[PDB]
Parts: sequence; structure tokens; C-alpha cells
Amino acid sequence: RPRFSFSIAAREGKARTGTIEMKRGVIRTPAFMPVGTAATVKALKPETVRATGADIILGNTYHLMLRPGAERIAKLGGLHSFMGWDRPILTDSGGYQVMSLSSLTKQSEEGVTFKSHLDGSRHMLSPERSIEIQHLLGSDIVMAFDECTPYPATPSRAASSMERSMRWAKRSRDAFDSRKEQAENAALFGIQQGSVFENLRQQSADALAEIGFDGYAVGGLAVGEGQDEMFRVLDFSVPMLPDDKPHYLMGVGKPDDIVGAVERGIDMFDCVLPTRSGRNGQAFTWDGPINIRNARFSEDLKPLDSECHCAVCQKWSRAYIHHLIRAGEILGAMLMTEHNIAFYQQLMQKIRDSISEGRFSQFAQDFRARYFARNS
RNA sequence: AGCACGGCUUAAACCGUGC
Ligand SMILES: Nc1nc2cc[nH]c2c(=O)[nH]1
Ligand SMILES: [Zn+2]
Repeated sequence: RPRFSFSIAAREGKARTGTIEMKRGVIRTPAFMPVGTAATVKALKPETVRATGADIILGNTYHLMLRPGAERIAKLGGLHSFMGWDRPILTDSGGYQVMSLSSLTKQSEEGVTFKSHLDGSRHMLSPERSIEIQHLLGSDIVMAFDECTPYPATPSRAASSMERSMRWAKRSRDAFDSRKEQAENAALFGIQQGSVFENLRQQSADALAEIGFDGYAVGGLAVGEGQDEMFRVLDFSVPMLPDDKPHYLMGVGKPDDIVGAVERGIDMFDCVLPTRSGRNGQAFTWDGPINIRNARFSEDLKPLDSECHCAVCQKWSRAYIHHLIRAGEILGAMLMTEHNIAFYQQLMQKIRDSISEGRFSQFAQDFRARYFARNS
């Protein structure tokens, strides 16, 4: 079985569908990877996650590092064994926390010093350390250590941040390659930065391509610049990346975001939207989002979504789920999440099939229509 | 507490607005 083999089977405009073959499994693309930060996809058993259609879930480096600890998971047999998910797992470097936890952070050329957001203890997360942790966890797709540049950002900050990241990228590549045990079984992705300035984006892309990575991700987006700006940056950023390699857009969920991103060449997505919203009561459907807490659902026997093939939608009504979330019942979170994730998978199935039939561009158009119409 | 809603792009079974 191959280590990492990306193959495009169909194309349409910038969009394309295919698969990534890895030792632990195959990953159909475009793909959506559910987020399982602390060694768990919130409120779901691994089998449930797999049931929705996911081929790969994602774990977080910074968080697992703190709890239950990298070395400890390594000792317990690795992340896969630990949480009960044997298919490929992608671990994020922690470069996202560098931003979301800025307040508790202290940056330096060596790496970023984090103050445990739960222990107060100090921790040095350098490119090398980030890669060692990912090795200890035994992830299949390793992410380079980077700094998800905050937004807005002056061309100056965005440039220094990006350049330090590219240097961090090289260090990551070296850390990865130092362990043959790792380099022979995992895959390494680099992350492109540069905020919303294309000259910077190009520059970052070139550094990345020079070092050489199994896959290239685009970071720094969906961080407050809005969909218009995002799609605009993607317009020129994705083409700067190696066409024969997979393109990964980090932290991007929200039905229409994904569809547009795919129209621009993205192959992979990861986002907390479906799981967090599921927990808060927000369900995603072919007719836009719907807040199940709303009064109009107290006696609505219909399922969350009319088309949805998901297990929740085959059995329970909006009325039951309404009651649940309102009551504070955990089953409520469970049901909501399973649905949002199966829907995200069904949406990905659709996006893949349309590209195969050469009628994706259309599918996108019909999608927004119905979605933004909100007749659920 | 509760009600009517909103937000969410893992320090979030959360946070906010109005009664
Ligand atoms: N490492 C990393 N993770 C994420 C997640 C979302 N955006 C980013 C990013 O720019 N870098
Ligand atoms: Zn469903």
C-alpha cells in the first residue's frame, strides 16, 4: 500500500475530484475532514464518524501536547489506537493556536512560547517540537509549523510573519526527514501564508515549492476577511501552488464557502463549524442553516433535512431534537452533530459526483440558489 | 431560571442581544 499518492480522476474548470492513497486508507477528494482536536470528534464515536462518510479526521498538536500529552499517547500506543480510529489522521501543527491564543503567546525565531491555557505552565512550540509531537501521535499527514497570520495585517507584519513561517517550513521539512520511521510512512504538507497580499502569497508559494512538500495548504484565510476577500485571494493563490499536488484550505467550513473554494481548486477542508454548531443547536441543510431552538420547531415532525440520508433524519423529528437542545440533553448534541457531519459528507459526495459528470459548475449554481433561499 | 432570537470559520454541551 502506498505512502501518499494523489490522483486526479476528473476536472472541471479549476475544480477537480480524485483520491489520496495512504497506508491507513483512501481519501476521496474534495474531502471534508471533521475536527477532533483533543483526540475526539465532539459527541461522536469513531464508528459514527465513519458512518457519515468521513475518510480522515483531524487532531491538534498543541492541545494533545498539553493533554493527555504527546509522549504519553505515544506510550499508550499512538493516537489511532488511543481514540479508536484506524484510518488516516491529519494533525494540525498548532500554528492556528498561535493566533487564537495569541494573548497567552510569546513569539520568537525559535518558535512560540505558549502559556498553558489550562495549566498556566510554560511551553516552547518550535518547528522541530511540533514535528516530534506529530510523530509521537503517529499522524499520517503532518503539517509544517507556521503562524496563522492574524487579520487585519499590515503588509509589514504579514511579510515578517510569512517569512519566518517559510523558514519554519524548512526546519519542519528537516525535522520530518530526520526520522526515517516517519518520513517513510507519513506525508508532509506546507502551509502558505501572506495574508491577503498576492505578492506575498506568491513569494510564500515559491519558498514552499522550493523546499518540496507532499501537499500544499493555504492558511491565513477565513480569519475575518469575509467570503468575498477569501475567494479573491484564492483566485490567485491556488494557481501559485503545484497543480499536481493536493491543495488544502485550512479551517474552512460553511456549505457555500466549501463550494466556492472547490470552484477555485481546493481539495481538502477541515472546520469545527459542523460540530460546534451541532452542539449549539444549529443544523445545516440543503435549504440553508436552521436554528432548531426556534419556536417553529416545537411540533415539526419533519426531519432536520428532507433530502439527508443520515441516521438521525431517518428516525427522529425536529420536534424531538428541538426539545433535546432546549432541555440541555447530551443526546441533543449527539444527534445534531451526527447530522451536520453526515450532511457535510453528503455535500462532499455531491461536489465530487458533479465534477465527475462535468456538471459541477451548474451544481454550485443550483446549490447557492436553494441554500440562500432558505425554504426549510 | 424562563421566553423570543442571533452568532459560531475548538480556552466554545458556548457566547451575545431584547422581554
Ligand atoms: N497551522 C494552521 N492551522 C490553521 C487552521 C486554520 N488556519 C490555519 C493556519 O493558517 N495554519
Ligand atoms: Zn441528517
